[PDB]
Amino acid sequence: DIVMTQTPLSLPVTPGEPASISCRSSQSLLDSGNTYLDWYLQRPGQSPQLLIYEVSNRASGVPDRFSGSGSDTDFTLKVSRVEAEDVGVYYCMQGIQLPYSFGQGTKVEIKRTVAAPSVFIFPPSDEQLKSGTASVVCLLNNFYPREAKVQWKVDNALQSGNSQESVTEQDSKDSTYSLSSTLTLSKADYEKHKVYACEVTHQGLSSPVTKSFNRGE
Amino acid sequence: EQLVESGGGLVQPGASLRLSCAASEFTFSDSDMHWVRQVPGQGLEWVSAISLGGDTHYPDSVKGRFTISRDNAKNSLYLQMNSLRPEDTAVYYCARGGRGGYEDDYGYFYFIGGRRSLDVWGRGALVTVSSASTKGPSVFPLAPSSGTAALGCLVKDYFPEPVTVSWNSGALTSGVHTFPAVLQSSGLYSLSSVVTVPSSSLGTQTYICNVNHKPSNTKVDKKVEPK
Repeated sequence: DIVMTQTPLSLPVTPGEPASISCRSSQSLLDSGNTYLDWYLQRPGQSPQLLIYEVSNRASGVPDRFSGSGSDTDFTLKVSRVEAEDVGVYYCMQGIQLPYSFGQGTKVEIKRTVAAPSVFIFPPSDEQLKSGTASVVCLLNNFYPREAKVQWKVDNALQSGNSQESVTEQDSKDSTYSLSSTLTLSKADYEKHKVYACEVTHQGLSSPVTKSFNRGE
Repeated sequence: EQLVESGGGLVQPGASLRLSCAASEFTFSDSDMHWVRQVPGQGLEWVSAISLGGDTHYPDSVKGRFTISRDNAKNSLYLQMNSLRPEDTAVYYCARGGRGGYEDDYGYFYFIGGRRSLDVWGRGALVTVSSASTKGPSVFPLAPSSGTAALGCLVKDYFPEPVTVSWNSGALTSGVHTFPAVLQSSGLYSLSSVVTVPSSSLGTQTYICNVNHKPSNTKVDKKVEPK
């Protein structure tokens, strides 16, 4: 089967600045008179869509700041001016021989100015406590860059191993991330302790921010 | 032009599952049709294709186990999957390939342009191959606290993926973040969906999270209120 390889696998770029992605086939994609090499864009939470076909033809709706070039076995996707809405994963695909095969994907990340998170803490709902479980949620909202640290403290005891984090894909308009950390406790343990706190460390914060609440207040 | 996949859900290893794809706003019988799959977080792998004359093609990873078929009368493509393995767990997309037709004196033809491209893709159907059973979620409110306020819903303890969440039946989309699900140590998934809104709206604007977990037939609308 044809092996497709793409580079770089991550591409950070500032809106307004150009970008390019290289693809390389293990065999020639020329049919002595078309070359069957395509580019697909997968935006966050969407399926792939065709961006360029046959090396250099733009699919419907694709503006001319995108172009493709190459020949035989080496190909390049170029964007002359990136926009924040370009965030996604770009894939090369050969169609000269079944099975069609894809390169690994290049994740375009949009660079922007540092943005500190807004932090919010949520106690377990009375509804959940009635069910017999307790989840505390800490939300870090609309921040950049992605690296953030969340620590949980329960009556000043550091929690280790009983929380899980989930992070959004970069937003297509403001190029930020959001993050949730969920601390899981049994109802008995939640009801034994008083102060619940999430401490956030981020490049945009001059010192760590703590949001906390007292069970019952 | 639209492709809408159906059939996705949970199946145990060794069993079989049939996906369908309904085509609309295009002459279905005049296109080749393909299936491509993607394990969440990973790249793309071509699964199968059927020409407008019903010839079928397969890579070796599924050859012998999957069968593609079409019923032009119904504007539908099918992928019958047998002897499933955990590693076939993936989102399966149907996609339209080369365009052509049939003329009835001269036979099948293809347009030269776009012949080996996939120009229309469906939204995908997640197939999960697992010996765990279906479990519907609990939906709990994340109440806004006592500038900008945050609220949400916690969709806890469900299997398999996926769950969808909208706010106010789709009317509320700005400021909404629905997080990727996390697999808890129990083997069930959980996710949170949050929205940031003006604090001044909390007394008067109604916020409702609409949760849908199709594998368990669980649909819930949960009003989230300040306490």
